[PDB]
Amino acid sequence: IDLSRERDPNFFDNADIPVPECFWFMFKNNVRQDAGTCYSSWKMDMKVGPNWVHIKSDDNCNLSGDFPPGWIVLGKKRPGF
Amino acid sequence: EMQKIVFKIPMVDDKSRTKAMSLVASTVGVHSVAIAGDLRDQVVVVGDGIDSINLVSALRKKVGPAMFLEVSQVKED
Repeated sequence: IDLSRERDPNFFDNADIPVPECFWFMFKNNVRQDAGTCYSSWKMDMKVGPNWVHIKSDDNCNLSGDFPPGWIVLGKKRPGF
Repeated sequence: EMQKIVFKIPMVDDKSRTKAMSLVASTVGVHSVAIAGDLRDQVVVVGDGIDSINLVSALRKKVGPAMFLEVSQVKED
């Protein structure tokens, strides 16, 4: 998947809390489902189609998890972060 | 510590987005709510002491068929 050709997520940076460093993009096969923001060097539980996935992010916004077949959540460091 | 909860509420229209935000903002523990996402059906909730199961039930009863997308903690500085 070529993230360079993906439109940015439609996000709202909350002023009261630290700004999340990463964009995430969820796909089934080649098809974008949704996108958002998340923290680097962190963890979240996210529902990915029919399964919860525990997603870990590294310092560079690479996302790791046990994704169900055909699905992925891909991370990118935000510009300026 | 501080909760981040994101729901997806499919099929929401603008009046239902407003209704959803009002409902969420009036809930114990909530600090903020925003609507985001590729379809404008992501409801991003941040707070502390939010009963998220009671909240999703209220959204389902009053707004639309809400589902959990994410549960996480805010990464504090």
